[PDB]
Amino acid sequence: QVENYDSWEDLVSSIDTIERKDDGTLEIYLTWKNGAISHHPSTITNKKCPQKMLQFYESHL
Amino acid sequence: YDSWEDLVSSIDTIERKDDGTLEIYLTWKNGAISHHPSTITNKKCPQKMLQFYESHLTF
Repeated sequence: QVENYDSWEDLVSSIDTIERKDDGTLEIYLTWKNGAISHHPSTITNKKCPQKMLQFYESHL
Repeated sequence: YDSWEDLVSSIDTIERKDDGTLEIYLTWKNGAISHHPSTITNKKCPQKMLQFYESHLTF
């Protein structure tokens, strides 16, 4: 049933920077369409807005 | 539409064509190998693509 889990594609404005943490995880810093800014684990952003993440990686190759 | 997520084993390499497009080389769970434009793999198997980019991160 669930695959409509990618609900952040239309809420995010852009992916800004990425950083690696001590536990070896990646932290994603992004900006929302309302102007707000925040950071989240890549294991979350990959599932909520995968196409936004892919565009970021290609312009950074 | 990602009907390839469960059929693809891994993404192996990528090449930036002359016209600027990206060509993706991959391996299927049945052992075969093939290449396809990134516009196809991005929508058919996005999670496999993201795994490749994360392992290809040197900052």
